[PDB]
Amino acid sequence: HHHSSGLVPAAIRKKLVIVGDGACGKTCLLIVFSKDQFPEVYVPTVFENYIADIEVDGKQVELALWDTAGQEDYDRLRPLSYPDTDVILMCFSIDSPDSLENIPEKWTPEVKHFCPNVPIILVGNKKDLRQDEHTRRELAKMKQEPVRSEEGRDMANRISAFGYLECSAKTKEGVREVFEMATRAGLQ
Ligand SMILES: Nc1nc2c(ncn2[C@@H]2O[C@H](COP(=O)(O)OP(=O)(O)NP(=O)(O)O)[C@@H](O)[C@H]2O)c(=O)[nH]1
Ligand SMILES: [Mg+2]
Repeated sequence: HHHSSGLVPAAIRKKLVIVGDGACGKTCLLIVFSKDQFPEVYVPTVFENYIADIEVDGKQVELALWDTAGQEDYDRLRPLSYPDTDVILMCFSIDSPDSLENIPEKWTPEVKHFCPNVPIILVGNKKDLRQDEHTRRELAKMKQEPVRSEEGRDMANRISAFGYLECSAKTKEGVREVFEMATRAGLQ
């Protein structure tokens, strides 16, 4: 199922799990949040084990960041990461409308199966690529275009996400806000 354009008109301890299609930017997102530095050379498939400290709404939170591999090859073992999750970051890439279509097709059924009633933040990654010339040209040859914010929002509504946010690990735009939202969701 490929995306069709234009159809949308004391410290508290919490476990966060990030999921989404391969290469949609999960690990870079965790790294930029944790280390404040975009990895421009080497990126591990999954980020090192990591507990981040974050203050949100006057509450001090420790966020364990559980990275997962997006590729189908890892489907059998990925559910090992789901028990006792407090919040899910469910990602797609704005430069890949097909990764958005995998939200309802793959990720939402998987997460809702293993993490029933755990809040989901839908996250559009790689926001910097929305108007990027190479991205537009590459997607145009497939009759597609970068994900529009309204398409992300519609999808977040469709899957009953706690919220929808866009970010760019590369530019840092909106990264802090993603994790602040996840923290708010994990707290309530
Ligand atoms: N332009 C741009 N590229 C990004 C951004 N975040 C990550 N990337 C790029 O996207 C590619 C994949 O990033 P990565 O974080 O490894 O993706 P992943 O979702 O962790 N992949 P996997 O599921 O296989 O572990 C890398 O080449 C990285 O440089 C971003 O915000 N903007
Ligand atoms: Mg990764």
